[PDB]
Amino acid sequence: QKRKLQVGDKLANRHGNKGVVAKILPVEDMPHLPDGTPVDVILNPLGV
Amino acid sequence: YDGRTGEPIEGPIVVGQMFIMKLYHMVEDKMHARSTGPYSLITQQPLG
Amino acid sequence: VFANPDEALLAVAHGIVDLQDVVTVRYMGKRLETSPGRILFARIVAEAVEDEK
Amino acid sequence: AEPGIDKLFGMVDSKYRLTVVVAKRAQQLLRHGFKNTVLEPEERPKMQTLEGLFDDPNAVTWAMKELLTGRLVFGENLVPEDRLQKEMERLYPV
Amino acid sequence: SKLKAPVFTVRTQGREYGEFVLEPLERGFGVTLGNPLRRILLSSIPGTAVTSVYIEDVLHEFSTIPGVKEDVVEIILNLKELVVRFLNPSLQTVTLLLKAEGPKEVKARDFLPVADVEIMNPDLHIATLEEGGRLNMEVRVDRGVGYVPAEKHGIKDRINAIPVDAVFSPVRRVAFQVEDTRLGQRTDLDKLTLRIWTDGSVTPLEALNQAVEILREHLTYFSNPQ
Amino acid sequence: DSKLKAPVFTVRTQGREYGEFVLEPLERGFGVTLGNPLRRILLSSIPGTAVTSVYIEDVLHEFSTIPGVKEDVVEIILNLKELVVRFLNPSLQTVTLLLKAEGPKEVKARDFLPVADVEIMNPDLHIATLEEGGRLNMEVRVDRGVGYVPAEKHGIKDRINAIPVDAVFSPVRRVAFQVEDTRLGQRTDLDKLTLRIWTDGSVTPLEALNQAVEILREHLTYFSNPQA
Amino acid sequence: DEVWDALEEVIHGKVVLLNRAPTLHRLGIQAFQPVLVEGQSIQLHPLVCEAF
Ligand SMILES: [Mg+2]
Repeated sequence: QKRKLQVGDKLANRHGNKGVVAKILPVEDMPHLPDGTPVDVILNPLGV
Repeated sequence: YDGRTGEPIEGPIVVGQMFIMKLYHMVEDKMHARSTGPYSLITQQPLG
Repeated sequence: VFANPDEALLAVAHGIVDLQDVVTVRYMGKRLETSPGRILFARIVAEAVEDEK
Repeated sequence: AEPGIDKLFGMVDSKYRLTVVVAKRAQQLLRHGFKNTVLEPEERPKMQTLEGLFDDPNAVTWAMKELLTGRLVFGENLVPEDRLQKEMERLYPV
Repeated sequence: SKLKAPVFTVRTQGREYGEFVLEPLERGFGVTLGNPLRRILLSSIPGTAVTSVYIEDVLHEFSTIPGVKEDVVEIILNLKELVVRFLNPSLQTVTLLLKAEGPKEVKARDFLPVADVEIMNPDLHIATLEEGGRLNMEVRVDRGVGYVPAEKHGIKDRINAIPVDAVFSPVRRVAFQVEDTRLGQRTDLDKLTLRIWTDGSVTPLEALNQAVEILREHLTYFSNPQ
Repeated sequence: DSKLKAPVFTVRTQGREYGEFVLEPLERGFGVTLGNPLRRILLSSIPGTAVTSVYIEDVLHEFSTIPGVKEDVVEIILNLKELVVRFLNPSLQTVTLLLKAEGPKEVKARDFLPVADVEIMNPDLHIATLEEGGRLNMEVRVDRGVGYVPAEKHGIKDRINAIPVDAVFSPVRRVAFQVEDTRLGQRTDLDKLTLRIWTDGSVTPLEALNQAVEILREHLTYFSNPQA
Repeated sequence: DEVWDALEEVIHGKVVLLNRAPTLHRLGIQAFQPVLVEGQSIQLHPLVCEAF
C-alpha cells in the first residue's frame, strides 16, 4: 500500500521537535508570502 | 499574509525551510476497536 | 474618547487604534481609561455568562 | 454540560442519588416504550434525522428532562417494589 | 456533481439584530463569503452621524458647562449615540437646534423638528440641567460611510464649533461563523452564519442586502480591459 | 463627489501562463475585499483537466518495473501527473491518449498520438527512458474536473489492469495580489489592486479570472430569497 | 451509505469513556459525547489535556 500523509501521522525534525498532523488545510487557507507562495507546515513557537 | 482574510499577520513571522521526517509510527497501524472476539482459555477474559 | 465599546472596536476595525492602545471608553456608565483589548475581553466574559453586571 | 445539571444537583442531598433516580426512571421509560412519560407532547426530546424530527431514543435524556419538570416523586420507601410494577403495568400495558 | 443551491434563512429580532444562515456551501466558501461581506458591512453601508456641535458659552471640548451635570465630553459622547435618518435623498446635511432651561432632563426629542429628518431614538439622554442652567446647541448631522475621527474631517460650521467623531456606519457590529456540515457522504461542506448588529436606522437584512449589492457592483469592474 | 467612479481595468499578459490585472482607483480597504475572495476561488474552484487513469501493457500494478525501461511505474505515473492537456472543445469531458514507443529513446509528452480538439501544452515533458529492447505501450486517460480527487476516491479504471492516478484538476498554479497606495483628486487613501495569476497554459489567466468572478457572482445570488 | 446514517442515530445522546495511561488520578478517565469524524485518530478537547 502507498501511504500518504494524514491526520494522526507523526512528523519530526532532527532537533527533537516531534508531533502528529492534526489538520490538513487547503492551499488557499495557509499563510502565504506576498509573492503568493503558501507555507507547507505551521509549527507552534511555544515548543521552543 | 493570512490566507482566509487576506490581511497581514500583525507581526513579522519566522518563515523558513526545514527538513522534516515522517516517522514509522502511523495511526493506520494503531487504530483498533472491538465489541466481542477471542477469549482466554483459563480466565475466559478477552485476549489482548 | 469612545461613547461605547462597539465604537471603540469599530475604530480598531478601521485601523484608527490598536487593541493595545490606551484610550477612554464609556462602559456601564463609567468613563474607563483602558485599551480596546481589555474592553473586548470584558465583552467576551459578559456574553459567555450572559450577565453584563 | 448536561442541560439543567446545576438544578438537578440541587434537587437531591447526595449527587449519587440523582444518578440512581435518573437511571431507574430511564428503565421505566424503556420498559413501557416511553408511554408513561410525564412530558407533554411539546416537551418530548427530539433527534434530527434525515427524514425528519423523531422522538429521542435515549431514555437517559428523557429521564433528565422529566426530573427538571418537577412532576416526578422520588425517595425511599415510597411504595412496595412488587406493587409498583403491578400498578404501572395496568396503567401502561406493554 | 455540483453542489445544490444553499438555503438562506433569516432569524431577525426587531430592527437591530439578526442571524442569517447559508448552507450547505462548498468547502472553504464560508470564509470566502463571510470575510468580504463583513468588511463591507463595517465600512461601506451609507449612514448619518453628528459631525459638529456648537454650545453657547463653551470654548473647548475639555471645558465644563455651569448648571449642567454633564461636562462637554459627556454631552458629545451622548450625541455620538444619536440615530437620525434623512427622509429626503436630496438632503445631505442638516443642523439640529436645541434650547433647554433647567432643571429639566434634555432628551433627543427636545431637538427642534426638521422636515425630512426623523430621530430614530427620541428617548436618548443628552444632558441634565439644574436651576439657572442653560443649554444652547447647534449639532450638524452629515451623510457618510465608515468611521471618521474628528481630527480627520475637522468639520466646523461657526467659530468655537467642536468637531465630533463621525460614526457614519449604521452597522454596530458584525460576527460571522463557519461550521462543518455534511450532505450525505460529503463531509467537508461549510455552513455560514452571519450575525449583524445595527443602530435601528437600517434593518440588519437591509444592511446585508446593501453589502451584497456593493460586492456585486464591484465584480462588474472586471469587464472592459484598458 | 465621495462616490468614487468606476475604476479603469488594465490587463497585462505574457503568453498563456502569466497575467496581471490592475483595478484602480478603489475605496480604502477594497483591495483586500476584492482580491482575497478571488484568490481563494482561483486556487480551489477553477475547473481543469488531469490524468485519472493510466494503463501500461504487461503491467498489473504500479509497484512493478517494465523491462528495458529505466523508471518504474510509480515514477512514470509521477511524471504523468505533470502532463498539461488543454481541451479545445468545451463539451469534451474525457480523452484517452495512446503512446507507443520502442527503445532506445527518451519518450517525451510529444510522443502521444494526436487527438482531435486536444493539445499537449508541454511536449518536452519527460515520461520515461527506453533502453534498447524496451517497449512502452500505455493508454493515459485525461478527465475534466475541479479540485483534488485522490485515486482512492474516484477509482477510475478503463480496464482490468488500469492504475488510478490522483487527480489535481486545478489549472491555476499561483495567485498573488498587491495593494498599492493610489491617490485620486484630493483623496489619498485610495487603493490600487493588482492580481497576479500563474497558470499551466491550459487555461489563460484571464479565462481563470473571469470564471472566478462568475463563481463569486453566482454565490452572491444565494442571499436573495430568505427562508423566514 | 445508510449504515453511517443509522450509526449516527445509535450514538445519539450516548457517551464514551476516554482513558490515558498512567491513570494517576480520577481525571484520567472522562466521559465525552462522541462526534463521528472521518479519519483514524481521536480528537481531544484542548482544555482536558492538562487533566489527562
Ligand atoms: Mg495539472
